[PDB]
Amino acid sequence: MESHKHYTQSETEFLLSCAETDENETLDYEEFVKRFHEPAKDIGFNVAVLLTNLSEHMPNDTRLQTFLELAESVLNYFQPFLGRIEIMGSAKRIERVYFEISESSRTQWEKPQVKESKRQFIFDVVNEGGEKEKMELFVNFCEDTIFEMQLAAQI
Amino acid sequence: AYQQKLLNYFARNFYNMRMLALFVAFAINFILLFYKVSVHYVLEESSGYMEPTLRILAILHTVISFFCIIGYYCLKVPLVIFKREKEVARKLEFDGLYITEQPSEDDIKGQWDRLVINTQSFPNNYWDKFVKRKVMDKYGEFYGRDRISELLGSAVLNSIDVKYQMWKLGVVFTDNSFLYLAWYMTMSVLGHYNNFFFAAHLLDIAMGFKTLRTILSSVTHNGKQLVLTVGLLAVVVYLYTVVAFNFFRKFYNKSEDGDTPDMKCDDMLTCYMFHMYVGVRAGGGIGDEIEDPAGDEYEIYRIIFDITFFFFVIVILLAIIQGLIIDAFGELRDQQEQVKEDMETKCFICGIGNDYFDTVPHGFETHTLQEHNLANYLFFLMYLINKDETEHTGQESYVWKMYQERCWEFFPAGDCFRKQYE
Amino acid sequence: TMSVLGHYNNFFFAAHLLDIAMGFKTLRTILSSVTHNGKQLVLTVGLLAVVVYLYTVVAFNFFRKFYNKSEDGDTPDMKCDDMLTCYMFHMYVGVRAGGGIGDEIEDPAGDEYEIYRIIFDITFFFFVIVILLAIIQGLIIDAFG
Amino acid sequence: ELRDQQEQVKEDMETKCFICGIGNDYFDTVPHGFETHTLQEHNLANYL
Ligand SMILES: [Zn+2]
Ligand SMILES: [Zn+2]
Repeated sequence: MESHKHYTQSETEFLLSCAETDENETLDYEEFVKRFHEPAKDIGFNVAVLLTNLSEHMPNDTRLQTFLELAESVLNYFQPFLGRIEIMGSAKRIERVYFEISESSRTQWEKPQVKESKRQFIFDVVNEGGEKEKMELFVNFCEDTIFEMQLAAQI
Repeated sequence: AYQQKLLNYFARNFYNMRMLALFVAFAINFILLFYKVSVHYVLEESSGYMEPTLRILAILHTVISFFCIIGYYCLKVPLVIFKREKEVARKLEFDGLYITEQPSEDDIKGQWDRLVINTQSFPNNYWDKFVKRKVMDKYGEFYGRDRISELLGSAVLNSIDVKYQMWKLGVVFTDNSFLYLAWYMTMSVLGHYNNFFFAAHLLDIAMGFKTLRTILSSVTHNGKQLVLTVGLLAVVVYLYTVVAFNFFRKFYNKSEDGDTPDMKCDDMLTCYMFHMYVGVRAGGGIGDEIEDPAGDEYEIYRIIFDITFFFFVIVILLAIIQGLIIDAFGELRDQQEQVKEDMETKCFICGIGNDYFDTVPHGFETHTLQEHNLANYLFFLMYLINKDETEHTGQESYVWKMYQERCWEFFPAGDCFRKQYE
Repeated sequence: TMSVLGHYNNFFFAAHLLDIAMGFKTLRTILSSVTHNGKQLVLTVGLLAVVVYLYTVVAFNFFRKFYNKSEDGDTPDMKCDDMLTCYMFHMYVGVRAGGGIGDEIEDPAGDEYEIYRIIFDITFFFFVIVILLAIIQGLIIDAFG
Repeated sequence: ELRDQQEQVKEDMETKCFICGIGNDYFDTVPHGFETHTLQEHNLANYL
């Protein structure tokens, strides 16, 4: 942990004193990760959905931007995992929705294949698609691609 | 349990094994090119057992073609059955054609599906297990409760559904690509029956490449007019035969000098097959392969007959075929460029335009990569399907009610988030 | 080095006529109507080779008594009933004849296989000489466009 | 030229209205609105 340049030295002592000191000098990899990482990651993601939602909804404020550049190493780690769409959320303004993109869903989408099914689909819609049936075509493509992923990440 | 781990090697490895079948068919047809009549026999300017190399390779080829119909049945059959069950469920729940409208004797593609609603494993590959009770709640009040509930519905061998599985085999055998792969395997087997059959696996450069499909797509989408132009050529050449039979049949001597036992074309079929076998494929009309006018009575009528043959077949109709091919290239490229225009001038979902998102410096790229970015709607739909119905938030359960309702207001119509605020 | 080998042999010096390609402007705007559309041009020529092969596979296995290059058969008659020589016969004669292969062949004169022979010939003519050579020419013209 | 005509017709039926002759960015500040504009507001058959 000193060789890998990541950690300041008091925090190296913190991760040493944290773990187990398992009976000689040992410690598990996995049973120290699973008990200092699952929960951690979960909370981190939820907190990121909070800080991001504040920054995206309340821009041009010095205090929140100061706090966010104070807190950057979590928002960087959770950027490949949070996705944000925009919808019409029954108050007839336009809200945005945050959620949790998984990992196999992230590395499954582009493999060589679905990356080419997507441009086949886009070529179909601009060719023969309409004003009214367009988004119902997009959800039929979405459901088919999701079932193809649910297969090809269990093979 | 070892069967399933062996069987996620076929479906994992379908494409490479299919390309390997094509390469093995290349090698076998290459070896087949060294035939000879003597009965047929192979020589060897090669290593010692090049007839047993074909005896190896044909067996390896039939093994691999069966190996890839297994891989196809375990890779792309769940998606076919997902699309079929999806369409049957979304035609009961929102049209109710088996409940209200009763599909006709036309469209057996739908009337075959009557044998899966009655089954007892109907939403297997569709992740929407409540189709039964949802139809019972939508129609079971007016169209009778018990009627709808009755219309819907070695020991391990007698625990599978027979009707559903027969329906599954019925949908699979009526698929196009599976029928093609079964054809490919049976031609491998008949290639063991006779080694010359094996050459018809050269047909898979058409249905197996990419740029070969972008070249054959310059014919196969423009095909109805191509067929009709060939048929019109047949009718025009027929009407020329009708002239040539009825005023001109003393110019047709295929034989040498007439002292020979002279053949003519003064039947009707033989004159017509003469025209479509000689007059079209001569390049110079029919005044090439004919006796010529040498000061006869009908010399001028003969010259007019010949030159209008030459224009109205060889110049004009073969130019229609060639111009139809070239225009097929043009229309295909125009489609492929229209797609690029509608992906660089409008957004996909909010459908706005481009001058609006570029008052921001360098902003439409951020708008179609972070604001909407089509993959994130896909990931959000995967999210809503995956969670439980109790665990949804307010927005996720609202959007989930819309999606189960299938109404699609909630995608942005013309109203991106930047446009909402100021 | 081709200049030096032109001193070694004066006939080499003709290969410096290759520099109108890589040395002008409008000559490049004419050769650029081929050389950017070249992968499909190569693939179309290769597809022509495979189609003519499959016609050879038919012609070897039902038709090889129509191939007499020799005069009248009294002469010590040559045939195409090997496989390679029949295939090189097709790609050297049947493609470059303009009228198919029913030009350079013995003709059906009331044989048993007359109708099968006529169908073989006319589909040879369409699927090589009309369609594939039209694909080459349309591919050039679309490259201009 | 024949195909260019047959595509020009499709452009002038999906970018302008027929009668009021407006345009398309105006009727799409409404969500999904030009289809309603050429199917209920004017809709050429109703003048017939
Ligand atoms: Zn949008
Ligand atoms: Zn109007």
